[PDB]
Amino acid sequence: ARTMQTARKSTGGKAP
Amino acid sequence: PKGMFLSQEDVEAVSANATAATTVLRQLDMELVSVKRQIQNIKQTNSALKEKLDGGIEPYRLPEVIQKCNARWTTEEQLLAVQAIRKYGRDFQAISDVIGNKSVVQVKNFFVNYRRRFNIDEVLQEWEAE
Amino acid sequence: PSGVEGAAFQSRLPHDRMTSQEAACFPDIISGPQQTQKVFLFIRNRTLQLWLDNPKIQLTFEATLQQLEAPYNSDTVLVHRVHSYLERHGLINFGIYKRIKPLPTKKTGKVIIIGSGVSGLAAARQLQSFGMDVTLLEARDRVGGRVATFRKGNYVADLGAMVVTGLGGNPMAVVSKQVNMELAKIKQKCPLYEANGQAVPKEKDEMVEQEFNRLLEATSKLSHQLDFNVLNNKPVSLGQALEVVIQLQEKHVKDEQIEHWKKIVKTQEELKELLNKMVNLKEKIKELHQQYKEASEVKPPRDITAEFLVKSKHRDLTALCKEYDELAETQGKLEEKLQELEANPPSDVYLSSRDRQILDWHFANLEFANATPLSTLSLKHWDQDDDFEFTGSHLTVRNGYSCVPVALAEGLDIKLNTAVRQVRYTASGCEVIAVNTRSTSQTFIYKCDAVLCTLPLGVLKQQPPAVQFVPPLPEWKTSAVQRMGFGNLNKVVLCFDRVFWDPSVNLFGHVGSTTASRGELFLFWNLYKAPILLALVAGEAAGIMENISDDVIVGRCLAILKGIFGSSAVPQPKETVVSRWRADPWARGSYSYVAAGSSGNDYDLMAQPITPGPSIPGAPQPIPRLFFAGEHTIRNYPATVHGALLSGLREAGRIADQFLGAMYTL
Ligand SMILES: Cc1cc2nc3c(=O)[nH]c(=O)nc-3n(C[C@H](O)[C@H](O)[C@H](O)COP(=O)(O)OP(=O)(O)OC[C@H]3O[C@@H](n4cnc5c(N)ncnc54)[C@H](O)[C@@H]3O)c2cc1C
Repeated sequence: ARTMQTARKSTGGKAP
Repeated sequence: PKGMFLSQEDVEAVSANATAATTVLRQLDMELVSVKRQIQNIKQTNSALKEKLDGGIEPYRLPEVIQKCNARWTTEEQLLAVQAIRKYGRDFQAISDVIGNKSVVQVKNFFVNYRRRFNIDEVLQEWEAE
Repeated sequence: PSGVEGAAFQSRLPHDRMTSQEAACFPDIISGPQQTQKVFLFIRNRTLQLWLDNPKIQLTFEATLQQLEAPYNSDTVLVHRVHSYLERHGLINFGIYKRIKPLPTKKTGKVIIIGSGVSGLAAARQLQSFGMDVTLLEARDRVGGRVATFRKGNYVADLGAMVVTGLGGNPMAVVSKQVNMELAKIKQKCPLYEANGQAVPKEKDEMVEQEFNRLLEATSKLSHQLDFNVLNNKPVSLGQALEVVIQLQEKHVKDEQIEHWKKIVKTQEELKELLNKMVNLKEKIKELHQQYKEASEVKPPRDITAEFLVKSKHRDLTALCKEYDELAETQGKLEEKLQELEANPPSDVYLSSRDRQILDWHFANLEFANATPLSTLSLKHWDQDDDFEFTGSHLTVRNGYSCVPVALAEGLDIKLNTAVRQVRYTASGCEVIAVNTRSTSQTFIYKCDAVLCTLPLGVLKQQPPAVQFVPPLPEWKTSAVQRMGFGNLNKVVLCFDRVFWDPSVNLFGHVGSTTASRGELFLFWNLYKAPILLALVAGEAAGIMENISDDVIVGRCLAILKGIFGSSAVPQPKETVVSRWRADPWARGSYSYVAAGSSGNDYDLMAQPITPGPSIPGAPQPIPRLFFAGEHTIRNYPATVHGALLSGLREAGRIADQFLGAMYTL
C-alpha cells in the first residue's frame, strides 16, 4: 500500500 | 493539498457516461474557437474604423478666442443673446461662449432684466417647440 | 520517543491507554479504577523496555519482577499476568533469543504449518517456544517465501522483499538486533530522466510532483468528503477518481481561458461602439466646419444674425471638438486595457505531453506501492493502513534479506519440496496430504491438532484450486478471497564489472513515453556492495513483461541505461536475473492490495480461524482447527515482511491460547 513507498513517497490524501 | 477546484455540480457532468468527459471538454474547445475568431472579427472591424479616423480632427479645430469678460451690454451682445436663447434654450453655458465676453451669471441676469423687453417668454416657448 | 513510553511506541502500543486486546485479557483492570490501569500500564510498558533493551536473551518472569521497583513489584500476580500476556502475543521473547529456562521435555499438541514463508517461520518459532510440536511443509527447496535473495559469486540482490520501511515501531528492528543484518540507509534523492536519457529540470520535477500530490489529496476528498464512491453500480477505483479529477482540472483550464477571452470581446466591443461614435463625430465636425467656413465668407460688417451664425457654428464646433476629445481620451483607456488582457493570458493547457508523461511516473510509483493498476485499487480504502506507517529511514539488507528467514528457520522441523495438496479439518483433528515436488509420486500424510495456513493469497485464489480444503471453506471466507486483491510487481537485476552510475545515489527514475508503458523499467536501485543495478517493472507492465524473454528485457533495460549514461559507459552485464512472481506456482503474484469493492476489513475476515462442524450429530461445537497467517491477513500492516512476521506472532498466540489455555486471563 502507500506505506510501501520509498522513492518519492506520495502525500496527497494522507493525514499528517 | 491545496484542494483542487472541485465542485459537486461538475463531478457527474464528467462521470455521467464513458465519454461525457470528452463531451464537455470538446464543447469548451469549440466554444473558445468560437469567441477567439469572433475577436479577430471585431479586431478587424475596429481596424477599419481606426483608419477612417485618420488625421484626427486637426484640420478642423478653430483657434479659440481668449478674451476678457465685460460688464455692459452693447446692443450687439444683447442681440447675440436673443438669438442664442432662440437656438439654445436655457443652456446658459453655450449662450456664454456665443456671446463671448459675458460669463454665465449675467447671462442669467439678462433673462430677468430684459425679460419684458426682449419677450424671452415667447423666445423660450418658441425654443421648446423643437 | 524515550523511556518506558518509547518502549510502548516501539511495540506499536499506546503508552497511556489499554488496547482492545488487553481489555480482553484484563477485563478486571479495564473496568476497574483509573489508578490500577496506570499500574498495569506501567508494568506493561516497563516490561517491553527490558525486552527491547536486550532482545538477545529470554526475558523471564522472575527477571522482570527482579527489576521492577515498588510499588509496582508489589502485586506479583498482576506482574505475572502481564508478563505472560506479553510473552504469549510475541511482544516480548520473540525472534531469536537465548533461552534461559530450557524447552519443555515432552511437548503438547501438534501443529502443521503450511508454508515456511516469514509469517510461517514466525509462528513456528513461537509455537515451539511454547512447548508445542511444530512441523512446516514448504513447496519450495528454500525457506524464504516471497523473501528471495539472488546470490552468485559476490553479487547479491533480492527479487522479493528489499526494504525495511523504517525501524520506528518495526518488529523488524528487534530481529536486526538479534540477527546479523547489514542494514544500510536509503538516501531519498531520486532523479527522474525522461525517455531521451537526460534529467528532468528541477523546475519541472517539482511542479509535477506537487501537482501529483495535489491530485491525490483531491481524490481523498472525493472519497471521504463528496462521497463519490459508486458510479454505474461498480465501486470507484483510485484510477477512475484520478481521471475524473484530472478531467475536472482540464476543464477548469478551459473556463479560465474562456472567461478571459470573453473579457476581451466585452471591451473590443466597447471600442467598436466608441469608434462608431467617433466617426459619427468627425462626420458632424466635417460638416459643421464647412458651414462655419461658408459663414465667415460673408465679410464684415454683417447684420447680427449673420454674425451669430459665424459665432454659433464656432461654439457648436468647439463643443463637438470637446466631445470628440473626451472620446479618444476614453479610447486611450480601453485601447490599453486591451494590451493589458492580451498580455496576461491564463495558461494554455492543463498539462502537456512532457508534463503528463512525468505525472505518469508518479502513478507508476503508486502502482508499484500497491503492485496493481490504479484501475483495480479501492478509492476509499487503498491507503487505509497509512496510520500505522513506521518512522525513520527506509533501509536495505546489504547481505541479502534471505539472511532473516534463514536465521529464523534454525532449530525447526521443516520439510522442503513438500507441496501441500489437501487440507482436511474435522471435529477430531486434521490431516494434510502433501506430495513431493520432485517425484510428484511420493505422497505424504500429516496428522495434527491444527493447521496454520500461510499460503500466499494468490495461491489461495488459484482456479482451479492448487489446494483442496476438506470441507470446503465457508462462503464468508471464499468471498473475502475473491474480493481481496493480489497484484504483481517484478524485478530485473543487472550485475556489472564496474560502477558506471552515480555511486552516492541509491535510486533514480526512468520516465515512460506511453501511459501504457509507464510501469516498464521505471525505477532503478543501486543498493549492494557489488556493482549491481536493479530495476522495477510495475503496473500493467508487471504482468506483460513475464511473457517476454530475459534478453529482450535486459535489452530494454540496457537501452534505457545507455540513454541515461552514454552508449560507451554501459558494459555488457556479467549476470542477469528477471523475476516472474505471477508465474511462480508458490507465489501467484507479489503481494496483496485493497481491491475496489474490498476493504481492510477483508484482511480481518482473512485471519478468522475455521471451526469444523461436529463429527457426531448433536455433539457440541468443536475447537477451531484451521488458522491463517501471512501478509494478506494483517489489516494494519498489509503486503510487507514485518506484517507477515506480525501475523505469524498473532496466530501462534491465538493457537496456543486455544490449545494450551490462557492461565493469564483469570
Ligand atoms: C517483488 C517483491 C518485493 C517485495 N519487497 C518488499 C520490501 O521491500 N519490503 C517489504 O516489507 N515487503 C516486501 N515484499 C512483501 C514481502 O515479501 C511479503 O509480504 C512477505 O514475504 C510474505 O510473507 P508470507 O509469509 O505471508 O508469504 P510467503 O513469504 O510467500 O510464504 C508462503 C510460503 O508458502 C509456500 N507455499 C505456497 N504454496 C505451497 C504449497 N502448496 N505447499 C507448501 N508450501 C507452499 C511458499 O513457497 C512460501 O514459502 C515484496 C514482495 C515482492 C513479491
